[PDB]
Amino acid sequence: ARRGTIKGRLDLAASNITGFVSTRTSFKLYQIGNFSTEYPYTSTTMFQDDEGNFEFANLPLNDGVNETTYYVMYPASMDFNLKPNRILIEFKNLENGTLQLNAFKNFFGREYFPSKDITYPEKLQSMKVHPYITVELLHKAPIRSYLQARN
Amino acid sequence: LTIEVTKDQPIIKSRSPLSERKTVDSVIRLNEHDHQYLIKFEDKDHLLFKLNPGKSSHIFVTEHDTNGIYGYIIENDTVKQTWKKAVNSKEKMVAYSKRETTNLNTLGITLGDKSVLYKYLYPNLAAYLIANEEHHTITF
Amino acid sequence: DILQLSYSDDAKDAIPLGTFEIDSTSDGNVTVTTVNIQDVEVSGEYCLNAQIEGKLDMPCFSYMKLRTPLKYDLIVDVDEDNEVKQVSLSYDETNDAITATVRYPEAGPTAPVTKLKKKTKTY
Amino acid sequence: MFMYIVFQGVLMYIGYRKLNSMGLIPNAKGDWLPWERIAHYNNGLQWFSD
Amino acid sequence: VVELYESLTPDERLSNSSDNFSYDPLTGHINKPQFQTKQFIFPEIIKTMS
Ligand SMILES: *[C@@H]1O[C@H](CO)[C@@H](O)[C@H](O)[C@H]1NC(C)=O
Ligand SMILES: *[C@@H]1O[C@H](CO)[C@@H](O)[C@H](O)[C@H]1NC(C)=O
Ligand SMILES: *[C@@H]1O[C@H](CO)[C@@H](O)[C@H](O)[C@H]1NC(C)=O
Repeated sequence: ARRGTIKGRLDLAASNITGFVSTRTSFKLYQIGNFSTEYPYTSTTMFQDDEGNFEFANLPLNDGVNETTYYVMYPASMDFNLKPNRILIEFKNLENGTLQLNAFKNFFGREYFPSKDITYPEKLQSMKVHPYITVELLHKAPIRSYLQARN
Repeated sequence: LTIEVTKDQPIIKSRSPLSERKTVDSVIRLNEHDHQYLIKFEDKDHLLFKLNPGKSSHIFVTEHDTNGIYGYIIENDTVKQTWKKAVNSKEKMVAYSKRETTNLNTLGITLGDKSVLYKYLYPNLAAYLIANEEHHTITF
Repeated sequence: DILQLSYSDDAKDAIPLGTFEIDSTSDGNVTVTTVNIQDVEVSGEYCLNAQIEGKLDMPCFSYMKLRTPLKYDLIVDVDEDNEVKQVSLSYDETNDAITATVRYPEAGPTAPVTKLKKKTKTY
Repeated sequence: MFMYIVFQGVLMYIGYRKLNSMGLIPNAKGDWLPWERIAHYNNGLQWFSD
Repeated sequence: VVELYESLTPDERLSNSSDNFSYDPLTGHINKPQFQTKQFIFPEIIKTMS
């Protein structure tokens, strides 16, 4: 059987943050669509490398006529604020036989796929995934900033 | 054990067995004034507990398992089952809470035009969950 | 689907109290019929017993202070599959008898979220 | 000569009618919430429990 | 969240007069609530609440 495999790397290179701990940030995967396993697949990973690689593997899959499997990845940092904050994963069959990868950039509290009746609905933004899924901190507020200061 | 808390270091002012040397699952606090306690042993055995002097008038006490929610009543220095509510086989009780007692401020939630909706104050309530497989039905 | 309802002394026996039947007439609507209710002298604190042969047997599902002018609304509770799920009793002033209602779970909101707009593609 | 008091009284009417009856009336039910009685439900039971 | 109200009508104290009624819970002649419920969308998985 053929499986999926998530590849990804949070950068921490545009940032100069290198005194981070790497144990307080966790990516998590969930399955929603067209699953026959009597429980949707789920997983949780930690980092792999100083430059920040993270990876899921042995992913179950649907197979046949453009058979889709909807995964969702939760980019978060408990020390930073990650700009994506939600990721869609789309895993369809090619008629050629290969399995096509597509991901999208949702945000907290919107529908993922349109509501099956809107004619010509809006489509979510895809992201270049040739090297890997590239998650990033917020450009403008990289730090989580728990501490409110007086004044 | 009965332990004396003092500004000095404590002292173990008593050690003793319970009435039956059985393994205990939990203890539920009965009345402060009457100095009673209820002990639930694993094997699901309930013991009334008259500890010490500490030197109709019904009491109701209620306990939960994943098999069900049961309820219990104490009278005449004895415990009796008062009813039972078990979920069925496929089902499993998941989450439970009782009503914490509350000192009362306002008997009703108001509206803009000084109008009042009278929030519901009944003290004898608990709430709970049931999750059933294949139904995929969180029941509250 | 016949239910038998009986109060018990919990030491002597379960003395019968009534009989009801549950029919699924429509596609998705069950209903209760009172085939017969057998009222005798009732006064004081009693534990209830409910049994549908086959599916259900709730031996001690409730405990109330009962009186012979039975003035209760008997909520039997069902779910999407037409199967009895629970049996319980509340007080309603207007019956002067036992009348039973079947109940569906009063489905929860599934409250809303932001939706994708309608042709925000060329507009 | 009682015209002066009849005339002046309605000027007491106008403020109470127009502004003090904006939200500041006694005798409507929302003013007795501090004085509302504490409903007694059990009165002979405790219900200690877990 | 579910919030429990005596009457969903804007102004009604349903069967809560307390001067000397002294309701009995054991018997089951208590009032029964009406309820209103909503839910919310939350970012992170919740272990436990108090
Ligand atoms: C799931 O499978 C059904 C067919 O069983 C199909 O109609 C549907 O589009 C698939 N995807 C989702 C998200 O339901
Ligand atoms: C995939 O989709 C194309 C769309 O034209 C369809 O013709 C083909 O049958 C589908 N099959 C597979 C195996 O992906
Ligand atoms: C064969 O699969 C590749 C991707 O693996 C795809 O780009 C190509 O279009 C497929 N061939 C045809 C004839 O569509």
